[PDB]
This record gives sequence, structure tokens and C-alpha cells, in this order.
Amino acid sequence: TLADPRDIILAPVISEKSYGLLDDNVYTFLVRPDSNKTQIKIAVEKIFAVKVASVNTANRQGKRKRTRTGYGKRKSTKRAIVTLAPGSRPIDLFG
Amino acid sequence: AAVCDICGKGPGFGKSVSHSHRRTSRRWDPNIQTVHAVTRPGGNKKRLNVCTSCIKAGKITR
Amino acid sequence: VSPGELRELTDEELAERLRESKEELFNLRFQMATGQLNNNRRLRTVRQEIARIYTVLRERELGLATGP
RNA sequence: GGAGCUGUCAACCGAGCGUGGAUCCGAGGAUUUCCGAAUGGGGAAACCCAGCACGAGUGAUGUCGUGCUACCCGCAUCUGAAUAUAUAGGGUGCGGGAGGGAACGCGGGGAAGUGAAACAUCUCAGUACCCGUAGGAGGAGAAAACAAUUGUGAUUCCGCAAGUAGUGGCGAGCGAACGCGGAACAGGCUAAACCGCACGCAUGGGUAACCGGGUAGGGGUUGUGUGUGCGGGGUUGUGGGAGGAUAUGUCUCAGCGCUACCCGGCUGAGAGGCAGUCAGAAAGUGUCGUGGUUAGCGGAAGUGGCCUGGGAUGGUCUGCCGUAGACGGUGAGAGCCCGGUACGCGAAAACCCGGCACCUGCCUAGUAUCAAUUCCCGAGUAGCAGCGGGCCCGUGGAAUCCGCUGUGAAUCCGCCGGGACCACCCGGUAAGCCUAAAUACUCCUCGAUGACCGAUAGCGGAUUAGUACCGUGAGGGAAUGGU
RNA sequence: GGGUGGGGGAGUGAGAAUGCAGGCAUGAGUAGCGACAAGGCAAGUGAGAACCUUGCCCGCCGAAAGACCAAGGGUUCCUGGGCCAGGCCAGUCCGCCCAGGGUGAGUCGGGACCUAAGGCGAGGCCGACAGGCGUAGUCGAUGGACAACGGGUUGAUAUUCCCGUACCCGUGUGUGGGCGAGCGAAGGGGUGACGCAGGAAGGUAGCCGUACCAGUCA
RNA sequence: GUUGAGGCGAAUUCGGUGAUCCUCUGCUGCCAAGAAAAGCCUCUAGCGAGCACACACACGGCCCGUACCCCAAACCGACA
Ligand SMILES: [Mg+2]
Ligand SMILES: [Mg+2]
Ligand SMILES: [Mg+2]
Ligand SMILES: [Mg+2]
Ligand SMILES: [Mg+2]
Ligand SMILES: [Mg+2]
Ligand SMILES: [Mg+2]
Ligand SMILES: [Mg+2]
Ligand SMILES: [Mg+2]
Ligand SMILES: [Mg+2]
Ligand SMILES: [Mg+2]
Ligand SMILES: [Mg+2]
Ligand SMILES: [Mg+2]
Ligand SMILES: [Mg+2]
Ligand SMILES: [Mg+2]
Ligand SMILES: [Mg+2]
Ligand SMILES: [Mg+2]
Ligand SMILES: [Mg+2]
Ligand SMILES: [Mg+2]
Ligand SMILES: [Mg+2]
Ligand SMILES: [Mg+2]
Ligand SMILES: [Mg+2]
Ligand SMILES: [Mg+2]
Ligand SMILES: [Mg+2]
Ligand SMILES: [Mg+2]
Ligand SMILES: [Mg+2]
Ligand SMILES: [Mg+2]
Ligand SMILES: [Mg+2]
Ligand SMILES: [Mg+2]
Ligand SMILES: [Mg+2]
Ligand SMILES: [Mg+2]
Ligand SMILES: [Mg+2]
Ligand SMILES: [Mg+2]
Ligand SMILES: [Mg+2]
Ligand SMILES: [Mg+2]
Ligand SMILES: [Mg+2]
Ligand SMILES: [Mg+2]
Ligand SMILES: [Mg+2]
Ligand SMILES: [Mg+2]
Ligand SMILES: [Mg+2]
Ligand SMILES: [Mg+2]
Ligand SMILES: [Mg+2]
Ligand SMILES: [Mg+2]
Ligand SMILES: [Mg+2]
Ligand SMILES: [Mg+2]
Ligand SMILES: [Mg+2]
Ligand SMILES: [Mg+2]
Ligand SMILES: [Mg+2]
Ligand SMILES: [Mg+2]
Ligand SMILES: [Mg+2]
Ligand SMILES: [Mg+2]
Ligand SMILES: [Mg+2]
Ligand SMILES: [Mg+2]
Ligand SMILES: [Mg+2]
Ligand SMILES: [Mg+2]
Ligand SMILES: [Mg+2]
Ligand SMILES: [Mg+2]
Ligand SMILES: [Mg+2]
Ligand SMILES: [Mg+2]
Ligand SMILES: [Mg+2]
Ligand SMILES: [Mg+2]
Ligand SMILES: [Mg+2]
Ligand SMILES: [Mg+2]
Ligand SMILES: [Zn+2]
Repeated sequence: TLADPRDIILAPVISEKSYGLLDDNVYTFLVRPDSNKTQIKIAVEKIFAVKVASVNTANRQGKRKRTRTGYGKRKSTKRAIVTLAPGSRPIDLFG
Repeated sequence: AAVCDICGKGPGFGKSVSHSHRRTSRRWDPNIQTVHAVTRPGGNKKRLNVCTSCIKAGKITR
Repeated sequence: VSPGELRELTDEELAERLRESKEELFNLRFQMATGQLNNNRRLRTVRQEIARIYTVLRERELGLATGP
């Protein structure tokens, strides 16, 4: 019944903006939509054992999509854009 | 007030009937009166609205 | 893991193996996102295992089949 | 259960699982975000913001997890404002309620269009609708009943009685009951009179009592009357208990009503008997069923010849099974190919049902007769008057029943009904409650069925279906099946 | 899947209801193609170009036909594809179709602060029921309070990211010396705190020149 | 200089004019006489053995919106 932060953080965002920020050591994660900056900070800091300078979040509405039975929405998501401390070690994301 | 706080007697519903026998709805309200009732002698009064039937009986005290 | 073979885990290494199941679901999720794992059945399996551990842990403190 | 499987529009892949029993089916549990009666507070429902407690986390604020925190009602306890008694109120702890549901029930409120060829009485119709409120049903129900000279004997429901008696601007219309035939049957619990126990109120000290009755003494004021609680007892209409007398009798033991004797009473326990999950009182634990429901399993008999055909399930010769020739599928009409079918088995557990125990409750002291001197039978009720409602009855001579207003009884040598009323006679016991069955209904689950529909039909909906779309909204609301 | 005959039963016969549904004619290759700003050439792309791309000419708006915010819409934004529907023509284009991507805040606009009108409203009062009203309270901005500027950067965000420089609230750890004051947010009081009209004066932004600077030789 | 992206980068003075902006929640005039609450300040009630203050360092700053359209072809008008 004990909660852990590896379930607040869902997945990394893979995109050209994501890589552009990775270049400057800024990592964008898909996070649980009900989470806030502070638990993202604590969560990243204790998952990857790094010093998080700042977490920036953006709520992103699910794309509405036409299909033969009607219109369906995709998942709504929340990005967390995490910038580490100026000199803290980069996280190893394996790709 | 048309409802007694002791016996719960309420208004009846019937008709006013004219000479032409046109009947329209009206009420027969109970003869509800305000009493300032006490539970024990010299006690604090409590405002009730009770029917004159309960007042005629010993259902309330002053 | 199986419900029977996760019974010999007593009280705390069961939670600790729940922790490593959570961790491996994390990493397997990340390799899903980056496309660097081949067998995608693994996260179904790991999620089921997490559910198994949670279930057994709930029974033990609800009063069923407890013991080291 | 036994070899495939990873649901479906809906193919493609990808990646795997499975006889070490998967997928799948049944049952029980676990998890169960947020909203919603929604209830910590707030809110544009599905969002925001907390407090407390306990944990987690930080260097510490941040942060996370889990519980609890609405209001009202009832019960129990603490406190007891103005103000004293006190109460209102407040604190705490337990319980409960709230909302939803297709129809069916009960109580209450209650139209109009319409019909009357107008229309108001009347009708429509106590319908529609609304309010309250259930339950698996409900309501009713145990005679203040009917009936009429012999009578029936709770209620409900069905068929008659009967479109009758009647009732109606006697118009339009409305419309009983008696009684008969059936379904199903079932009856009970509550005050007093009166009696003990406890509490409160009034009265007296040799006035008197009192200390279970009789016999003697002793104590030497805790009796008597009353209101309130607990019990008994009684619950009836041929009216229904006591209070007395007279006989007759107390299953055993221990304790008690001052003492000794006889008798008797009270409690407890044992023993015996009776009943029970119920309307008549109410809960719990085991054990066992030829039990039933929620999966399922077995289940006969043609590779038959020839013909046509892409295909045989068709034709035609033949062979069989049949407790199975239901139905469906299979490349065209299949009992024999498949699923099955007749039939026969089948349940860990859960739930249901029943039994035995265990348990709980009642009885073990009354009975009979005499006599009718005393008391008892449910109130602001009945009755009466007014105004209404409802009954066939539309107020009429208006009986019975219901509501409000006023007035206002009596307890059986009473009171009510028998269609004004009176007398007689007959019937019944109002103003407390409970009560099975026969009756109503089907959102829903199985199993069947159809001289029902077959895609403009049948549900609005075989298809994104209460969807698209339309409307601010309440609401309205499609079309689209076939290689 | 039918025929015939004995019977049985009908949602049993349509040409009309300004009937209903669907399909399709007639008008008709007709009207119209949505302002009276206005297009053109060269080159390109392409199967296809009046409409797309590029360049250049010409014209139009310029108190908007420009740039923004709120409401509203909802992905229409960007990239890469597409081109039988849509766009009043065509379309290689597109606000269309498809896929992927994209929205970064202590300070901005809101909440976590405040209240107005008004709403709801513990208890409560009233009302046959339903319910009405309302106290405490609690909501409710269109108002009050409250701390950030300039520049850069992406295909798409930027007072949000980055740079430079700030400001506000809170938390912890040290050092120094000082006071054994200090905190007071119940409540009181003050302020908050407010109309309309009209200037004047001092200014500033903006604008027009100009010292100066750099380019051009038609 | 695939004419991307780079690198360098002058001068910036003095006047005029001039606001719908600032001083100004001011001033003047007027009558129709012009929110509230929080906030802030202050008082005391109360709390109080520990405090205030400075500087330095290290930190925490939450939730929602943020794309794009806005005299519109993306809003209300069934329509670009
Ligand atoms: Mg930042
Ligand atoms: Mg944000
Ligand atoms: Mg699309
Ligand atoms: Mg009342
Ligand atoms: Mg009535
Ligand atoms: Mg009428
Ligand atoms: Mg009366
Ligand atoms: Mg299963
Ligand atoms: Mg289950
Ligand atoms: Mg709530
Ligand atoms: Mg609420
Ligand atoms: Mg007092
Ligand atoms: Mg209910
Ligand atoms: Mg009428
Ligand atoms: Mg008429
Ligand atoms: Mg007519
Ligand atoms: Mg009943
Ligand atoms: Mg009969
Ligand atoms: Mg009694
Ligand atoms: Mg079988
Ligand atoms: Mg068989
Ligand atoms: Mg066939
Ligand atoms: Mg068949
Ligand atoms: Mg009367
Ligand atoms: Mg009448
Ligand atoms: Mg009686
Ligand atoms: Mg009775
Ligand atoms: Mg009853
Ligand atoms: Mg019944
Ligand atoms: Mg049935
Ligand atoms: Mg069925
Ligand atoms: Mg249809
Ligand atoms: Mg709409
Ligand atoms: Mg024919
Ligand atoms: Mg025939
Ligand atoms: Mg015929
Ligand atoms: Mg026809
Ligand atoms: Mg026709
Ligand atoms: Mg026609
Ligand atoms: Mg037509
Ligand atoms: Mg013409
Ligand atoms: Mg023309
Ligand atoms: Mg045009
Ligand atoms: Mg050309
Ligand atoms: Mg011009
Ligand atoms: Mg101008
Ligand atoms: Mg675009
Ligand atoms: Mg494009
Ligand atoms: Mg085209
Ligand atoms: Mg076109
Ligand atoms: Mg209330
Ligand atoms: Mg109100
Ligand atoms: Mg208010
Ligand atoms: Mg607010
Ligand atoms: Mg505002
Ligand atoms: Mg932009
Ligand atoms: Mg900075
Ligand atoms: Mg003022
Ligand atoms: Mg000036
Ligand atoms: Mg100037
Ligand atoms: Mg923008
Ligand atoms: Mg439009
Ligand atoms: Mg246009
Ligand atoms: Zn009364």
C-alpha cells in the first residue's frame, strides 16, 4: 500500500523539442495529470538521484479525432519539463 | 397555522357549494390557537399552535 | 512470480520485491517510450505481478494466509 | 473444462502465453480514481481548498499516503444561559435517515379538453397530473357485520346478482346491495376491576394499625390513601374478571414475609411437559440431507451405392438408431456429419430449503359450585347542531360512513346498527393494535411460444441510437442490414 | 421456395388526402457564383495552374481591410504527407483529409486573499403536503489587495524557456553584536473609501527637425 | 558567405512641437451628494523565556490558463 514516485513519472517525451532540451540537460516527462511541481521535484530527485533546479508543467488536451463511428478524444496529458542543477549529473535515460 | 402540534389535526378539503350548485375547493382549517405552554409549573414557556379541542382537553398547560 | 512462491517471502522482502517490480515497470515503461524493448508482453506481466503482490499483501493484513 | 488462447467494430501486424492446465464458464473475495443522496468546506457534477490524527519525505518549509471531519432524528451520558428550581442550548458516544428504481399499493391534493349537438348542475373523472409513503406485494381483515322470525358468521379476490334497484338540468348519463357460486381460509395481542414490588406526594403516634391466615406472646410509628414506573390478571357479546363462602389439591429441595405450631403464600433451582423463528416473543452456534439454484458432463445410429450438382443435406436404391424424427449449423430439404435432443449424471464454495441438536419462551397450581351486595370494559370520543365529502342517493324525509367547527355523554338496568322517527324485537359490542392465503405488477433472470414483424416493417433504435442532428433549455430526434 | 384442392384467418388490393418516405424529372445547362480594392508579367512546381510558390510591377486598407486582449471556438497552430469529398470555378493550394509534433510562470489572467448585486443557506420563522423566506454563515467580479523588466531564441511557446538585471512570500543553517524584550490580528480605532464636470501649471511619451554617423551615385 | 547561418558593427547632440499619458485618489466648481470587505497601520485583550535585527549561504514557491482565430474564413448569424 506504500506509494512510490516511479508511478508519478510515466514516460519520457520523445520529440525534437525533447532532444533540443536534452542538449541543455532539460528532460521532459509524461507525468500523472493529478501531480504537481513539488511531487515531480521530489520524485525525480529520488528516482534518478539528481538535484532538480526547476520543474515546469504543461497540461495538454487530448487530440479530437474523426473516425467512422464518431469523434473520439485521445488521452489528456501533462508534461513536466525538469531542469537539473547547474552541474548536477545528467540522468541516463538509455536512448 | 392550520396544523395542531399535539394531535396533528390538519385542514380538511371539501367544497363551497353555491345556490347554483357550483362547487369550488375550500379548506376546513382546525381552530388552531397559539398557546404558551409549560411542561412543569413555573417553567419556561414554549409557543405552540394547538387546536381548541386540545385546549378544551387538558393537553396543554399555561 | 507465482502466488505460491511469493508466500515464502515473509513480510518486508515482499514489499521490497514490490518495490523492484515497480522499478522494473518504470524502466520497461521507459524502453517502451524510447522503442528499445522487443517483447512488449513484459509490462503486462510486470503489472500483473505488481497486482499479485498487492493482493497477497492485502490478504495478509486482512487476516488470510499470513505467515513467514 | 481440456487445447488452444491474447474480447469486439476489425484486417493487418507485433509480441507472447498454454496439458507444470492457458483462454473460457460458475461462486466468493481483493482492488475499486473522480462525480453523483454526496455528506470536511466550496463548486460551473466529475473541480478547487482544507482541518485533525497517524505514517512517508526534506536540511526545513514545501510534498505524498491512509483514515476521520455534513445536516437532521432517536437513544444514552456530561453540563444547565438569561435565572433560582430548571429548561432552551451546548459537549461526548452510539445507532438511524437522506438518494435511486419499469410496473403494481395505500393515503392525500386534484384539472381541462371532452359529452351534454350551446352551457353553469352533471359528465369527463377522482381520470391526467401532483404530494406523501411503502412492500414483495400492498391495502382490508376478526363484526358497534349482515339478515329478517329457521339464518350467515374476519378479510380479500373472481363470477353472478345487473346495466337491475335506483340515481340523473330524471337530460347526457351514472349505477348499487342483499344474496348465490368459486379461489383461499386463521386468528390473535393490548386498560381497568383487582393484586404484589420500587419511587414521589399527604396524614398519626398508642390515633391506630402493621409484622402471610388461625392459635399466644413479642416488636412497640412505618401503616394508610394517593400519583408514577414493573410485573401479574384479563381481552369477551350465550356478555366478558374479581371480591367471598364451600368442598377438592398442591413434583422435590433451599432461602424469605417477628417468633413457636398447623395451613398457606413468594423466590430460586432441579425435574417433567409444551411451543418456537411465527400475526400470535425473540436471537445465536454446530451437525446432517436421495435436497434445490448459480458451471458442466455423457448421450444412439450411414466414410453406403448410383444420378445431378461447385458443393448433397436433393433424387433413387439400400443399412441403421430412436426414452433421441426439438431446434440450429454444416457448400442445396440431415434422426444417423457437428452443436445438441430423449434420457441419465453433476457442485469446492456461496446462497436458498429442510432436519436434528443447542438455545429461547410458556406451564407445573388450580378446579367446580353457590350467591348476585359491590367495581371493570379504552373521550374532547360517540351523540347532537352547522358546513362539506362520500356512498345508487345530485341534501332529499337522509339512514350508514368520513372531515372541520361548536356543544358534548354514558360503561351493560351502557352504547351502536337494522334507510327520517317512535315502540317492540333482532343483531353487534366504536372511539387501540397486529394478522398468512387466495389478488396486482415485471426494470430484471432463465426456459419456451407465436395462422406476430422481417429493414419505409418490427422498438425511436438489426446499422455511432436516445447516437448524429435540432433547440438556450425543458425537450425533439433520424437515416444507414445482405459479395 | 412454389402449385392445386377442402377448409381456416387477414396489417388483402390506392390514383388522388396542398397525404408520408425514398429515388428521379421539369424549369435548364438556365439564375447565380456574396460588395465597386485590380490585377499583371517573368520564372518555378506539377499529369494538370487565372487562382499554388518566388521575384518584380501595379492597385487597395491604414481610427483598419493593421497589431492585440476578453468572451466564444477547440487543435483550426507547426512540420511532413494528400488531393475523387469540401472551398460557390480549377487547385499542385488550404482554416479540408491524414500522421506526428506543439502550449513551460513565485511576479501575467484567475484560484489558494477580499467583498458588491445576487445566490445558496445550519438552526429558524412561516406554510395541509409540496414548499416560501431568511439569520449565522458561505459563495459570488464586472470592483479592492497583491511581487518583473529589457533582450534573445523555435517550424510551432514565451513578462512562462534562455541571458542580463530585479522584486515578493516562506524555510533552514552559520556569523556578529544588541534587547530581555518581543509577538500581538479576538475585538476596538484609523485607513482602505470611491460622484460628475472643468481646466491650469509643471512635465513626459510620441512626433518633426538637427549636430553627428554610415551608405548611393541613379 | 548551399546568400542558411555567421563575425564585426558607426553616430546617438541640440532644438521644436506635443498628448487620449504622469504630477492628479490632487485643485476648482456643482448637486443629483457619489460600494463593501479584506489588506495595511495602531491600540489593548491576550501570548511570552527567550527574542528582535544584520549579513552570508542554502533552499521551497502550489493549482488552472497559456497553441491558434478575434470587425473574424476559426465568435453569434444553417454558409469561408
Ligand atoms: Mg522557471
Ligand atoms: Mg503553468
Ligand atoms: Mg484531422
Ligand atoms: Mg407546522
Ligand atoms: Mg375531496
Ligand atoms: Mg367541474
Ligand atoms: Mg370536534
Ligand atoms: Mg474466471
Ligand atoms: Mg467477483
Ligand atoms: Mg463534497
Ligand atoms: Mg457540496
Ligand atoms: Mg439555573
Ligand atoms: Mg425512499
Ligand atoms: Mg367542463
Ligand atoms: Mg358541449
Ligand atoms: Mg359538438
Ligand atoms: Mg398488510
Ligand atoms: Mg360467498
Ligand atoms: Mg400496567
Ligand atoms: Mg458433450
Ligand atoms: Mg451424439
Ligand atoms: Mg439444411
Ligand atoms: Mg431441423
Ligand atoms: Mg356532523
Ligand atoms: Mg352525501
Ligand atoms: Mg369497546
Ligand atoms: Mg378490538
Ligand atoms: Mg393490518
Ligand atoms: Mg395477501
Ligand atoms: Mg412471472
Ligand atoms: Mg426471454
Ligand atoms: Mg425502423
Ligand atoms: Mg447544443
Ligand atoms: Mg403464387
Ligand atoms: Mg390451402
Ligand atoms: Mg379464405
Ligand atoms: Mg392495406
Ligand atoms: Mg403508388
Ligand atoms: Mg401522391
Ligand atoms: Mg417527395
Ligand atoms: Mg429561361
Ligand atoms: Mg449570369
Ligand atoms: Mg467573391
Ligand atoms: Mg507559367
Ligand atoms: Mg490609398
Ligand atoms: Mg491619422
Ligand atoms: Mg496550417
Ligand atoms: Mg501542410
Ligand atoms: Mg480537389
Ligand atoms: Mg472544386
Ligand atoms: Mg433547513
Ligand atoms: Mg434562502
Ligand atoms: Mg450573502
Ligand atoms: Mg470567492
Ligand atoms: Mg475582476
Ligand atoms: Mg505564434
Ligand atoms: Mg533570471
Ligand atoms: Mg464612503
Ligand atoms: Mg501642458
Ligand atoms: Mg520632446
Ligand atoms: Mg499567443
Ligand atoms: Mg460562420
Ligand atoms: Mg468571405
Ligand atoms: Zn389538537
